[PDB]
Amino acid sequence: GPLGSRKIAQMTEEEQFALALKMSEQEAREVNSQEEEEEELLRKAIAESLNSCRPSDASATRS
Repeated sequence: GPLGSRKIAQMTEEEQFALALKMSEQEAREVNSQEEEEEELLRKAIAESLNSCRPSDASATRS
């Protein structure tokens, strides 16, 4: 193969089962932590939104 690498030998029955378990673990680890953080930010965003009150100046003059 490439770089003269040796081809991969056939996998045993036990190895195949091991791969199945490994794939399952990878699927769980594929979970993005940002999802949990995003949810927390959303909850905080709501409170900030209520405290984001910023009425336009009556004079129309910028601070």
